[PDB]
Amino acid sequence: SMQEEDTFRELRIFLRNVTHRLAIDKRFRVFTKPVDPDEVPDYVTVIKQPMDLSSVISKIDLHKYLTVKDYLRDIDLICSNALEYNPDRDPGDRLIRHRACALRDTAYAIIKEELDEDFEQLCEEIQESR
Ligand SMILES: CC(=O)N[C@@H](C)C(=O)NCC#CBr
Ligand SMILES: [Cl-]
Repeated sequence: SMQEEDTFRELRIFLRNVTHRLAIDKRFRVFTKPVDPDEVPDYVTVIKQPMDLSSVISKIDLHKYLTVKDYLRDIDLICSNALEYNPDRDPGDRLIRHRACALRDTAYAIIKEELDEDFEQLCEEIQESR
């Protein structure tokens, strides 16, 4: 229905706003673009589903997220990819892991404060209906 299309459009507006707020944070610059294969040619071999915030924006606009849970799966991938690819004790790896965990925690904290639970439940019930 048009009511359902309005619902998903509101979801995309909300997700674009959350994603923009993460992308402008200087801590998260490394996560705004895909890893460059030049610098890191073993990346695309270790990490089977690369994810970054530009990929997330593209997915929002392709109507790939019908719930906030589906969006958070991709935010969690940004974090888990960084924990897997950069697991060492040296400062460069610890800094990337801390920034990745912080991205993920920031996204979850914005959604806790600003997502109405009944809105998410409506999205889930339309998605389940299709
Ligand atoms: C996202 C990720 O895991 N990237 C690894 C390869 C990394 O060491 N990044 C440093 C930088 C920059 Br900007
Ligand atoms: Cl830096």
